[PDB]
Amino acid sequence: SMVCEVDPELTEKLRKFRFRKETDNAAIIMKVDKDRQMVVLEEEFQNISPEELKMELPERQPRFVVYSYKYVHDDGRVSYPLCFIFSSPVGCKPEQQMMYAGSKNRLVQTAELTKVFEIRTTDDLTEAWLQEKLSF
Repeated sequence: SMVCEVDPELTEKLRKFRFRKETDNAAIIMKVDKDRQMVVLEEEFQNISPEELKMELPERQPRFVVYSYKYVHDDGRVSYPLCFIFSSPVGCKPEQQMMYAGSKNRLVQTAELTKVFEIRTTDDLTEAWLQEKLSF
């Protein structure tokens, strides 16, 4: 049994996030607790830029993220798409990545987000990258 359970309190938070009316760029960063075999909250930010988010993530361990991004378009229109990001850095321990890989689908299906992105370096997480990924 490698697949982790999801903390019930974290499940409530993710469920609330799906349809949130708040406009601030909130991020929920989640990790595996290897001992509990449980995906848990690590930290949550009320309002964080893609660069700031990039800076929080560990460079050499995996994390799951849900993120709200305020997207101001060329023409002034504003949208707030949400996405799920699996930070799976090349260089993480294979056993570590594997544990995260095995719980990703469960957590995605719990968050119920359809925009699911995987980055193999935290360098990739930029405003330009998000805008490309989020536009359709």
